[PDB]
Amino acid sequence: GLMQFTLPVRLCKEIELFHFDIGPFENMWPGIFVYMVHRSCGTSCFELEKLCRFIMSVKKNYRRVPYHNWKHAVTVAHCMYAILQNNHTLFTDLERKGLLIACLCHDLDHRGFSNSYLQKFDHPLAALYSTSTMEQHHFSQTVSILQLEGHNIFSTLSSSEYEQVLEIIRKAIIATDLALYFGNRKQLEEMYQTGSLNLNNQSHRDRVIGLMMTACDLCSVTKLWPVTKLTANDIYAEFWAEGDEMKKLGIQPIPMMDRDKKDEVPQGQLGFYNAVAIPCYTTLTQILPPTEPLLKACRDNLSQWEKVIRGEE
Ligand SMILES: O=C(Nc1ccn(CC(F)(F)F)n1)c1nc(C2CC2)ccc1Nc1cncnc1
Ligand SMILES: [Mg+2]
Ligand SMILES: [Zn+2]
Repeated sequence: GLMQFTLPVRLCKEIELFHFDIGPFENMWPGIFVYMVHRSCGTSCFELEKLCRFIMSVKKNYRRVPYHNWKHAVTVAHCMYAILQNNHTLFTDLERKGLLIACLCHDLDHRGFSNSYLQKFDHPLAALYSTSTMEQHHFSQTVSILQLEGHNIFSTLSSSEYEQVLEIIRKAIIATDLALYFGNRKQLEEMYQTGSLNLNNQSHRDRVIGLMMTACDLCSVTKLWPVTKLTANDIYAEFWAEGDEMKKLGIQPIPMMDRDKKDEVPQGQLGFYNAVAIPCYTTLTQILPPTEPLLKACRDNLSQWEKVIRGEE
C-alpha cells in the first residue's frame, strides 16, 4: 500500500492540464496510467501487480495502426483523468475506477476501419452486432482480458459492484460510437436548457458519461496546435487506407477517405470542428463548467485550420 508512483517535475505539473501530451517514450505510458489511477481513485483501489498485468495485456491487444493505437488509448484515459480531477465531487469511487479502464480499453483490437467498412466488406463482426460493431468488439475484448488468470483488477468488489462497474464500462465503450454521439448531445442540450438535467437520475448520468467519452476520444482536437496538426496526419493515414480498401470493393469512397483529395483536408477539418468537436465541447462545458479549457483549446485549433485555408500557414 506504500508504493507511490512519482513523475519527473515537468510531467507531474503538466499531467494535470487537459492539453498534456504523454510523449514519445512508450515505456513511460503505463507508469503514467498507474499514476493517474492512483491520484484519481486512491493508491488502494487496485492491487498494483494485477493492474500492471492488466495494462500490458491491454497494450498487447492494441495494433500497430497510425491513430487507433496504444498511445491514443492512454491519451483518451489522460483526458478522462483531467475531467475527473476538475469535477472531483461529481463521481462515485466506482465510476472513477470504471471510466479510466473504459478509456484505456475503448479501442482494443482496432484495425483502423470504420463500422461502415466492416458492413460493406461483410466482416463477421457485422453479423454478430449490426450497430456499434467495433465498439461491441472493443467491450468483449475488455471482458476477455478481465477473465485471464491474474487479470481481475475488480476481484475485491462484491458480485453486485463488479456488475455495476462492467455496466459503466460497457455503456462508456459503446458511447465512443460517434453515430450515437449526435442524438446523445442533442438530448443533453435539451435537458440542460429546460433545466430537467438531474445527475441523480441514473439514465441522465449515463448520457453525461457518454458525452465525456466522446470528449475524451476526440481530445486530440483540444491539444496545442503542433500536436493537433501531427495527430491529424495520423488519423488521415487510416482514413486514406480505408478509402483504398473501399476502391478495392468497387465503391468510390467519400472525399474525406480519398487520398487523391489530400487538398480538401483543411476544409474537411473546418467541417469536423463545426459539426462535431465544437458542439461536443460546448455542451460538455455547459454540463461540467470546469471542462472549459477543452472548448477553448478546440476553438484555437478551428482558428488554426482557418489560417491554413487562407494560406497564412
Ligand atoms: O477529422 C476527423 N473526422 C472527420 C474529418 C472529416 N469529417 C467529415 C465531417 F466533417 F462531416 F464530420 N470527419 C476525426 N475523426 C475522429 C473519429 C470520429 C472518427 C477522431 C478525430 C478526428 N480528427 C482529428 C484531428 N486532429 C487530431 N486528431 C484527430
Ligand atoms: Mg473507437
Ligand atoms: Zn478512440
